[PDB]
Amino acid sequence: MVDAFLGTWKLVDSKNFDDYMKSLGVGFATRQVASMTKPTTIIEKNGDILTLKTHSTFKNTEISFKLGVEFDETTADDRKVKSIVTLDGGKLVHLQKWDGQETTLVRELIDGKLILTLTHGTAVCTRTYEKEA
Ligand SMILES: CCCCCCCCCCCCCCCCCCC(=O)O
Repeated sequence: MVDAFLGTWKLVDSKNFDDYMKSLGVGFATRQVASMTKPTTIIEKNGDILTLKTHSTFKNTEISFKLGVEFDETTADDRKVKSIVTLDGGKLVHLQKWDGQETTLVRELIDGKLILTLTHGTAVCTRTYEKEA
């Protein structure tokens, strides 16, 4: 059910990422480098387990999870969160919870592009990834 999300994806558009990072309390120097970074996201499955890698010249992350099962995560900005990823309306919805705060990372496919929408507080960031062969 997750299969069209699988593969290697490269960042090709970013809107409001600084707003999102600011909302999370990321410092100006980190936001500055991040605003010029173009990550590669790799999504793989092995049975029920998904692994999502995010690689860049600045920071790298990797998570593994089962859909619908909570997991601990330490984010790129060093938040220790409780996470769950589900399919909802054909979108891959990742919810992170910490200190009573929530942020969502929603992925959807539009015309073969991967659109990642990041919401925290009032900040809404939209990042577009295109598929590597
Ligand atoms: C780890 C790969 C590099 C992520 C970009 C540069 C580093 C940002 C650090 C500070 C904000 C981190 C916010 C949470 C993760 C955003 C994930 C956004 C995406 O997958 O496109």
